[PDB]
Formats: sequence, C-alpha cells, structure tokens
Amino acid sequence: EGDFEEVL
Amino acid sequence: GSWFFKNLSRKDAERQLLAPGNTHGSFLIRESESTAGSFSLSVRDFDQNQGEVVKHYKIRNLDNGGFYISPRITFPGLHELVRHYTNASDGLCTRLSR
Repeated sequence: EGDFEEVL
Repeated sequence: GSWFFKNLSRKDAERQLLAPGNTHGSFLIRESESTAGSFSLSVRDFDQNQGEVVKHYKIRNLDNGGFYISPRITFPGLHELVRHYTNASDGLCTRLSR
C-alpha cells in the first residue's frame, strides 16, 4: 500500500 | 534533472521538501531504488489541521509506456505529466511549482 494520497 | 531523483526513499524526499527554501507546490518525482520504473510524486503543501506537510502520489504505468496519477488523464511521459499539474491542480492537493 505504501500509503499514497487518494485522488478523484 | 532538477525535479527527477533516482533511488530517493520516501523519507529522504520528506527532509528535502520540508527544507527552508521550499514552498507549497515544491515537488519532486522519485524512482524507487528497488523497483526500476516505479515512480512517486512528493509535494509540499499546507494542511489546515497539520500545518506544512509533504504529500505522496503514486504514478502508475500504462502498458503502452505511459503514465497517470488518475485514469481520468494520461500522459506519454513524465515531462507532459509535469507540464499538466504545473498548469492545473486537476485532482492534486495543489499545483506544482518549479
């Protein structure tokens, strides 16, 4: 997952 | 070149972006030391609750060689990607600068 920002 | 960095870990990117001299929008594209062809975009921005923060976005790869952060819009290469988000935030937390 790393943890990257969710984008729309 | 100036916005592209090879083998820079997530935390090194954080220290570099949070340094004085950097503003909101300051950013860099990094390639993972382990998985070649694996890129990430790190940006400096302001969080109302947090304060100055560095956000991380995953750049995905197309089978045709291209890239995208959001399927909505794709690019033939990293330059074009930078030229777009540099001009419109278009989904990102803030436009990029320099």
